Amino acid sequence: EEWRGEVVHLSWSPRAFLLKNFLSDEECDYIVEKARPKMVKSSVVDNESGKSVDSEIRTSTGTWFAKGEDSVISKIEKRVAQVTMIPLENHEGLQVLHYHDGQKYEPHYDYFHDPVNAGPEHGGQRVVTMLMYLTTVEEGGETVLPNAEQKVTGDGWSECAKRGLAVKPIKGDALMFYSLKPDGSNDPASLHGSCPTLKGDKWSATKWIHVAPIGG
Ligand SMILES: O=C(O)c1ccnc(C(=O)O)c1
Ligand SMILES: [Zn+2]
Ligand SMILES: [Zn+2]
Repeated sequence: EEWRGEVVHLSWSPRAFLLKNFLSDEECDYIVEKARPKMVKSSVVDNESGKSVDSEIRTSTGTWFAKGEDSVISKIEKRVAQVTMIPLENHEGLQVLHYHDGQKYEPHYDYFHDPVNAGPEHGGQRVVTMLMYLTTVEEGGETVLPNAEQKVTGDGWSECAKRGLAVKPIKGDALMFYSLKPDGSNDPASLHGSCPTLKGDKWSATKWIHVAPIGG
């Protein structure tokens, strides 16, 4: 339910907020261990040939959990609803990803479902995304926002990260960022990616949250 913790304001363009210690270590491990045997390489069906091929855009492995999948996930899902102030009926289920060994997600918008996403196709417009880091990544793996106002600088950031505002994955933290402005218009500043993971293993769980109930 209701969560009490440190929020770091990252940006107004796009609106981005870092929720410190949003998940416990135990919850992070639970999701990773539940997801692990289910992970498959990110793939899309190539239109021309009509064949399944590895995505060149999201090169992680991936899976999904249904909203309300089980009790432990359900609890987190209610917490996500509380901090975003948007009811559960508008939330997709968890998208779990694992990147390592150079794997990335090229910058894109979360405005709509993408064929690369594991799980069902949900029509509808996302307003907000929550990205929950399930592991701490030693090198690379930053979530980068290239159209943000203030780029990150200095040693300790991957070259990819220095192309925008960037967030280092730290176990238990969650990045909340808005794809739409408060008036429902698109925010082009919400372009975001996952910089290649260079050392370690990046596990993340994404919650995509719509302006209106999913389906139903
Ligand atoms: O894992 C990430 O950092 C990331 C970056 C951009 N997009 C997503 C997503 O799942 O939408 C996840
Ligand atoms: Zn995204
Ligand atoms: Zn690995």
